[PDB]
Amino acid sequence: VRKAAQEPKDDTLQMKVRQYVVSAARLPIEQGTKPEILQMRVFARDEVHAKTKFWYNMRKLNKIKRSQGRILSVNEIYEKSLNTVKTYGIVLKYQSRTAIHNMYKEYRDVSLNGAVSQLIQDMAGNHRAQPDTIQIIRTATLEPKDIKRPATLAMRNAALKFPIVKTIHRPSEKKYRTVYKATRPTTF
Amino acid sequence: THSYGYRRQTRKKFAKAYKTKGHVRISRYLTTYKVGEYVDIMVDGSQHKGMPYKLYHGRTGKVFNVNPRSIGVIVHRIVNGRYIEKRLHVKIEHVRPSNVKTALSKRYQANDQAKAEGNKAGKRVSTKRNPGQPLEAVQVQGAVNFQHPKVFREIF
Amino acid sequence: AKSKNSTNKNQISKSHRNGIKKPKDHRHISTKGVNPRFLRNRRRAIKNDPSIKKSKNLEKKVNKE
Amino acid sequence: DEKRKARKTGAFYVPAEAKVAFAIRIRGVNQLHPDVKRVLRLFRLRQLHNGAFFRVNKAS
RNA sequence: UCUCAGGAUAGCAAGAGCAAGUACGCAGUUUUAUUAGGUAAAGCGAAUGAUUAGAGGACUCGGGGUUCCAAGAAUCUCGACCUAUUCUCAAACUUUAAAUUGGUAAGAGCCGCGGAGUUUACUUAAAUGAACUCUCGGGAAGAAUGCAGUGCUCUUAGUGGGCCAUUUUUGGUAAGCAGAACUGGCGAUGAGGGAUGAACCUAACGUUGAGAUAAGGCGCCCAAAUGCACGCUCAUCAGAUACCACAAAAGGUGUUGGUUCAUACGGACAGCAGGCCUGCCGAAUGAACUAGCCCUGAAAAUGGAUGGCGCUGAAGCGUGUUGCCGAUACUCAACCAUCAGAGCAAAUGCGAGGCUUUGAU
Ligand SMILES: [Mg+2]
Ligand SMILES: [Mg+2]
Ligand SMILES: [Mg+2]
Ligand SMILES: [Mg+2]
Ligand SMILES: [Mg+2]
Ligand SMILES: [Mg+2]
Ligand SMILES: [Mg+2]
Ligand SMILES: [Mg+2]
Ligand SMILES: [Mg+2]
Ligand SMILES: [Mg+2]
Ligand SMILES: [Mg+2]
Ligand SMILES: [Mg+2]
Ligand SMILES: [Mg+2]
Ligand SMILES: [Mg+2]
Ligand SMILES: [Mg+2]
Ligand SMILES: [Mg+2]
Ligand SMILES: [Mg+2]
Ligand SMILES: [Mg+2]
Ligand SMILES: [Mg+2]
Repeated sequence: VRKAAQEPKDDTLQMKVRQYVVSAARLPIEQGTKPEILQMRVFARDEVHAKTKFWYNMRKLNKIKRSQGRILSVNEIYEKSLNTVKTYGIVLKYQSRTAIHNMYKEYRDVSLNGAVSQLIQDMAGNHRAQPDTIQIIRTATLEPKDIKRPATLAMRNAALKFPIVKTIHRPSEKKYRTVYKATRPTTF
Repeated sequence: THSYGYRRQTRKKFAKAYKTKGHVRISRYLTTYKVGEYVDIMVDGSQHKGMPYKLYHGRTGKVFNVNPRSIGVIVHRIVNGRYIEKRLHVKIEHVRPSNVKTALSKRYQANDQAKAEGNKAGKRVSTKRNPGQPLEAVQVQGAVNFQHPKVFREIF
Repeated sequence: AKSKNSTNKNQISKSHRNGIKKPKDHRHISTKGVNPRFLRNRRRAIKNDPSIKKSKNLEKKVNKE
Repeated sequence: DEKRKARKTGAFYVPAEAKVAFAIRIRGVNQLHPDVKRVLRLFRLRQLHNGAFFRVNKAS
């Protein structure tokens, strides 16, 4: 249980993804040289986890292995303003029992970390995806001209109203909990 | 296995290496061997006499006797959870000198030299070799190559 | 009748149980596999070498020669 | 501070790598390859919930 | 071993001992140094063996059909020979060639074509060589890590039908079949979890209290969340998960995602219209795919088994997040016993197969 600072006060409401930048270099490590540095953006729940994500992708993308290189640094990135709602696009590859797939997904959230967490839960529930399998190709905070999904564009209007049609009874604290009460609740 | 005979299952071990057919290899004829040297033992298929049992091919023995056509060597075989000394006699053909001591002597002499000189200056020199060690702190100024995970594509 | 023909299962462990015994390195080794030529030489060169202490009556024999 | 000078350059500074590690035994005794057993024994974790220090070596 | 339900024989096991427990020693471990190997793979425009496709060819090796006229020449058809290729393969093929793994080593019993010796069918033309002795010169101890398992004697019990799991494997359509390899395990073994149950998961057991756990759980039977957040699902045959108690080829205008091509106020799709086009209507509308849950494919004999109740704002499927419950393991103490520490004479508050203590088990 280690929180990143930009996570909510209630741990419940969001997953423990954080967004990392990791960068490393070919091991020989020649001093005065101007090294090729390999840098990548990973989403993980740890520094360790991030390192893994890093290396996996890196050994797939290029010749390098870990005994062949060194980790220069791992730096968590944060979201600018948690005051506004943004529409995020994400581009994925994941692995389904048959084959591998490229998906584009959109979520309306306050954080790119939130965008990701929601992405994972969704991908589990609807697609039975395994986290380890998921590869996020590219992520963009979306400009309105660019938002393509109906359940996304669905929420743009000021005239938005939800009645709350059914209120399921939920006592305020536990101190108030009773199995059986002397009269029936209401919905509304 | 239904058959047990001195050469059983000797097929590819003893076949001469590619394009080795009929190589006489005069060098082995000339190699000098001494009672205490370490020999590596390697069979050649053209020379049938003084052939060791396949088990001993590629083993490292210690020389023990020297005969006119053959070097007596010493190897050990694990048998029923114990080691058993075996005195081999190899014809010159199937024997070659092992570098396992050569390395040692070369190293030692150089090292000893270093230590003697240091003893001259009051500096104790140590010859102990340390294995790979955790990397020292570093500064890095370089060009950043930013990679992104590729989309999947099928090549048919 | 039916039996299990050859299994090497428990035998490896059994062998490692008390350790693998290795013989003792003895300064002086037996003479097996050493030719008689060399051996006679050793015998002679030892008998005649004064820097090698013999028995008393032996030295008598050696000093007479 | 090294980190700071780095960050400002756009360059980065890698601290020297840990020379001391700690290990704790997660798993029980039963049913283990004899090699594994002995490796554990060398690391001096002979039971569950045993921590120890070790150097960091190609060896270790 | 006339040996196959048995015997010996090694191995495994116990007790009594020996030795300076060469720690510069030891090791089912790495590291470093020197080295082996022909398996996996791959390779057959490379050898051996198979083996498809088309074309060319000055020069070719023969057959046949064609034609002409005539026996020749011209020419269609075959293959064989190259020419440049090409399809698919080998446990009894192989150039190439791994991972895992095998030898031997990592110094005082070391290193150095420096010395002086000893050798009567040892070596050489050769004080040449060789092997051993006494010398001369140099040599911080020559990797990590661990050592509550030092080496060896002596005497001897039981055993000699095995069985299972992961991975690898051969015969077999197959089998809770028959055989093999490495490591375990079960037998010889309990405790908690898989409702249940030899070989699965945690975990290895002296008597006892506390705490925090593993495996697994927390709607009730049941300790602990009818917790807090996500996605998906309505079954007139839902579903409910390792080893585990089975389902396939094949299908669905059920529902939700995603992929690739398309339409639309220079008014689409559809319907109604009307003569390919055109009006009305009015913002979204096509097509092929893919994978989730759901539906069909899905027949058996006593009455029935996600373990049972029952569960659909889940008590279902794939996740997120926090706490809590929970072994005979882990902590901490008390007691018992085992093994090992330390201390007990001019003695003495008591018994030396003793007393006092300490750590592990
Ligand atoms: Mg070979
Ligand atoms: Mg043994
Ligand atoms: Mg009987
Ligand atoms: Mg016996
Ligand atoms: Mg004893
Ligand atoms: Mg030591
Ligand atoms: Mg090994
Ligand atoms: Mg090799
Ligand atoms: Mg595996
Ligand atoms: Mg069987
Ligand atoms: Mg295994
Ligand atoms: Mg195992
Ligand atoms: Mg029995
Ligand atoms: Mg058990
Ligand atoms: Mg308790
Ligand atoms: Mg609820
Ligand atoms: Mg039922
Ligand atoms: Mg059912
Ligand atoms: Mg159940």
